[PDB]
Amino acid sequence: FGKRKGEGFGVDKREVEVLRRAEKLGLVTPGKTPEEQLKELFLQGKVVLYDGRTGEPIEGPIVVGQMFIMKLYHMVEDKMHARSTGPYSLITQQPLG
Amino acid sequence: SKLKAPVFTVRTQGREYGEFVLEPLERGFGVTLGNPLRRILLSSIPGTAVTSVYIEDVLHEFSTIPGVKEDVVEIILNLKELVVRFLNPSLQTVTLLLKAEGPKEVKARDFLPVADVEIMNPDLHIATLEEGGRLNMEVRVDRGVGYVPAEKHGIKDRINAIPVDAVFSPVRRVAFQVEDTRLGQRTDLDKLTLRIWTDGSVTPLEALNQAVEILREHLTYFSNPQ
Amino acid sequence: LKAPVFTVRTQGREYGEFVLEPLERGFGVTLGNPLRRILLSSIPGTAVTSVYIEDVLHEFSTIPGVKEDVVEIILNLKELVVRFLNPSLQTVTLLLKAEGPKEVKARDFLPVADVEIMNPDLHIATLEEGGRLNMEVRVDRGVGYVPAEKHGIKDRINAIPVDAVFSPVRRVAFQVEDTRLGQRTDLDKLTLRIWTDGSVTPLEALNQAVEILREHLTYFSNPQ
Amino acid sequence: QKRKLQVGDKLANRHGNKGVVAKILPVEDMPHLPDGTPVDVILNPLGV
Amino acid sequence: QRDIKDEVWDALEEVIHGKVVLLNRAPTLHRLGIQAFQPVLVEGQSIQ
Amino acid sequence: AEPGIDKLFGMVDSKYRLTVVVAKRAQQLLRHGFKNTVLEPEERPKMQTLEGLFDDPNAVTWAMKELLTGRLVFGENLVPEDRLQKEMERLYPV
Amino acid sequence: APIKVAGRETSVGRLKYVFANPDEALLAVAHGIVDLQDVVTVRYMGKRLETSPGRILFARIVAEAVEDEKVAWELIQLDVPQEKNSLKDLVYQAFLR
Ligand SMILES: [Mg+2]
Repeated sequence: FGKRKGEGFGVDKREVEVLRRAEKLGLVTPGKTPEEQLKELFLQGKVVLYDGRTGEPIEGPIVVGQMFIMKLYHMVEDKMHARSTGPYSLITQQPLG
Repeated sequence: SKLKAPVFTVRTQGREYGEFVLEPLERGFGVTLGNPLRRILLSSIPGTAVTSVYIEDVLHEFSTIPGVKEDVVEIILNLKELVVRFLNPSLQTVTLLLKAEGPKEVKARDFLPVADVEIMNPDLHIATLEEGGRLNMEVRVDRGVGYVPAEKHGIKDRINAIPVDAVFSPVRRVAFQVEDTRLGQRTDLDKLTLRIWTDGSVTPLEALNQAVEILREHLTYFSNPQ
Repeated sequence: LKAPVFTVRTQGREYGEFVLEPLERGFGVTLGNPLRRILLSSIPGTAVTSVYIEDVLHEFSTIPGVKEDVVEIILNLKELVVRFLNPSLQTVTLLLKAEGPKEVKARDFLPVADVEIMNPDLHIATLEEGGRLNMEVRVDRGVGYVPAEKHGIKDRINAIPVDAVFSPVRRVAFQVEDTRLGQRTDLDKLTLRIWTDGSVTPLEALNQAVEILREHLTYFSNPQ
Repeated sequence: QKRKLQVGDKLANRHGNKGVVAKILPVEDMPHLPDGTPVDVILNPLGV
Repeated sequence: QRDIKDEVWDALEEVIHGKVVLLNRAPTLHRLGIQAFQPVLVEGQSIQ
Repeated sequence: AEPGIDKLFGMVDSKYRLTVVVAKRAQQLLRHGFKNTVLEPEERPKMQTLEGLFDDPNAVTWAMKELLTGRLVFGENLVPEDRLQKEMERLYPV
Repeated sequence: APIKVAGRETSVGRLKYVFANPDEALLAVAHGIVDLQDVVTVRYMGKRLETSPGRILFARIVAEAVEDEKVAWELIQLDVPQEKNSLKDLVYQAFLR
């Protein structure tokens, strides 16, 4: 935020709309500057989030942060399979497995 | 009463960054203009990227070069960050050459200079070479749009060429602020500020003009019904 | 990159469906969302902004001899679709006087030059024997939606401000779907649904919206 | 083979939230911070 | 796989018109472990 | 959902009897090249190709649509089975 | 806030905002005058109702999906938030009729 205040930008219109919704939720305390309320949300780990399709904010503050996520060994390239006809078993003459 | 055409302010800093203001605008038009331009700016703006690499004595991507610290996978990963600006608008493809030896850390400057092409980030590290380490390569750089993955284009200058992932889009980041403003008669008007960051092959202002032009050209399609 | 095809299906003056496909990936919502905001906020139309009824002090009163309450009459007035034929006409006052046992429709308003009532059969109030309705309603040109407690128009005392529904557009719903031309499967298909009140036609409404946006793109000219 | 992440590959964190990648959105559709930075992963809260 | 041209994909689309396929997921505990769906061709290796 | 599926279940005493009538009808159409159909040219199910509109190849779609019209007669012991086959191959060849 | 004006129990929002038809109510929401969870007065199908714009919107979703406006109004329980059971009943009730 401090970067923004020095960079010559104030609070956004949409950040106010979300703050309106947030005080109805009891997330921020009514009667504080937008910076005071946004920091109150940021200490609950929530931020204002804009939908890239619309540009409008998400109607509420959303939890955002850095998480450690792994790519596991089960990958579709290994698992996708289909057969029209194919190999058969000796005695039963049914398709193989 | 109907609002009149707003003042358009421009605060560009270098070739990397710009701030673009439009004021005053009718309520709710801050995002009506701001959002579609951001979408077009992040996707459809033409640019440049490395599409192929031929390294001497290298048959494929998983090789490793004697004397070089970095593996070929990392080398191509570094060439994917190379930003190459075409001064001549008619030029769609080039080929940069690099020859280095000895105890040197090869950076992007060491590419042999070619006319109408400027390397916007000459400090980028490429390979660390050690006493006796050698390196001769040919990098093909192209102009294109969007993101075209290596499996898609399959560009090979010769038999042993390695196709590379292409991020064509010159736009690195786009944000836009919508702040309150008034014409002193009316309130809850919108002041729109578009922040545009680029890699330098094209300029924040140039992007914004191309984005608007795409959007304009798109609205034309509504002419002929059925 | 071919030329998108543009397709229209209309049902008179209140509804039309508009499909533009194929578009490159992402462009379905890039056009639809801005056009929708415009179609709702900026399309010029007319609305009832104020009403005076003879023996009525405030909005929540009841009228002796008239079945509808005052609110109900204002509600019906919110419906009325009035079309200004004169390009320069920015406002009008409509007068109505009637009494005795009759159900009052739209046609009963005293005709005004260059003022067309599109929906003349619209019911306004039912009057019983000895019930009396004398009223002036104020109709202005505008865009969007302004609640009454905010525009605050009073020609005289006892005039009630009415929530002003200017927009000839009643609803805009749009739906984007994936579509493919040959080998490219990630393309967009845009379907636009526009509902008007009959004063502006749905196809007309869209074209005005598209026009506004082009103009706004020109604002990227003389710098500073 | 060099394997890029694709739809149907499986991801998990260290607390046992695990799921398959069902959608890859272009950066312009991703939810983003006011300063323009888009998020990477969108996890449904119904899993918690 | 490289001998497959692009007209062949349009050829397959004509074939599957109106036909359904069966989806099954084990364990098949009641009669709805199998249901019929009309398939929509997709790029990619995953069933939607 | 199959179009007008509720009306089709209306026409039968047993849902499985519907499936048989439809299945047998689709086989009649395929063997004879659709030319015994009771449908008229604008009721024919169509399929959108890259070239353009052609006849729906799926005979099972056809059979349900035909059934909805009312022009088909279904029941047991309507006609000896072999004799039906010859009269149909006589009216609409293969 | 719940209040008693003239002995009856209404709310400030029910008095301030009174909408002629549904299309208008959602137009107010579109312009940020009211949210969908705000209790408001809306005139729908001949009745002057006290509900939220959201409950009007839900009834319309149901109404347009089955393309029967009269039957649709019957099935829904409008005065309650839709949750697992009511929606389950809606599917069953819609299935029968
Ligand atoms: Mg009011």
